[PDB]
Amino acid sequence: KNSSHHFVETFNIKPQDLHKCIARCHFARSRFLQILQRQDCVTQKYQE
Amino acid sequence: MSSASVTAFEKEHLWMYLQALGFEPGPATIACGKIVSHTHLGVNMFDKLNRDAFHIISYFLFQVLDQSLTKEVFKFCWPPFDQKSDTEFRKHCCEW
Amino acid sequence: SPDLSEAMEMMESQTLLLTLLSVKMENNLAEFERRAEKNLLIMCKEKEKLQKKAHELKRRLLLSQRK
Amino acid sequence: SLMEHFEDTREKNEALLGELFSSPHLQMLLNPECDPWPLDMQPLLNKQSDDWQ
Repeated sequence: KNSSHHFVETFNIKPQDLHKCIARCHFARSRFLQILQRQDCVTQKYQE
Repeated sequence: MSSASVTAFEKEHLWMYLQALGFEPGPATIACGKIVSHTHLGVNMFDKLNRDAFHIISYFLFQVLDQSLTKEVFKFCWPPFDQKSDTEFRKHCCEW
Repeated sequence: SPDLSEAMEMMESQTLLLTLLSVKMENNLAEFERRAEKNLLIMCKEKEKLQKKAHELKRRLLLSQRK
Repeated sequence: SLMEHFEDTREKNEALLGELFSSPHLQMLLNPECDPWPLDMQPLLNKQSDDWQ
């Protein structure tokens, strides 16, 4: 919803470059950790 | 041992995908109407030639993919049990 | 050791796992914040009503007192 | 090197995905509940439960 739907032309191409794949995986892990801590903080804010 | 590692990764992360996509064993087996105590629920469901589990997960992913298509085509033709019914299911799977 | 290409789909699998996790937690956070905002604003409204009738009770008490 | 960093990243990521899905407590994660309330407050909600939309 909030993100653009343009990822489909990124993931259909056979991966070739190591640096790009490492950076994209690190970005995805950072996004997961970021939304995890934000959901945590929202949960304790709602609780208090 | 590369192929063994590949298929072990495939099995474990198929289980990871299934858990991550909203799976729950017990009531799903109830909807299938099959026993749980003689079923190896978990990571090793497909240790044998497992048909009913493949049926349940296939119908689950198909109704997640398109509920309207599901209650269009499997509404009047949900043939889940017998051999001819399994053949019809396989024909629909092949077409899709 | 596996070759480079199998590692490419290994990391692609990890990225798809992280993306699926992010999307489903986004949807869960959306429904959670909708429910939380609706309930919290309802209890804030009844908080306002409770303090309104409570203030009526204080003013009645102090009025009758200094009479 | 880039090879060692890639292998260590692969190992730590597979360890992370292994430890995330090894617990039965994720039903709270997939379904974030909204119930810290006591038992005497819900009728106040149900009195005007259809007057907010």
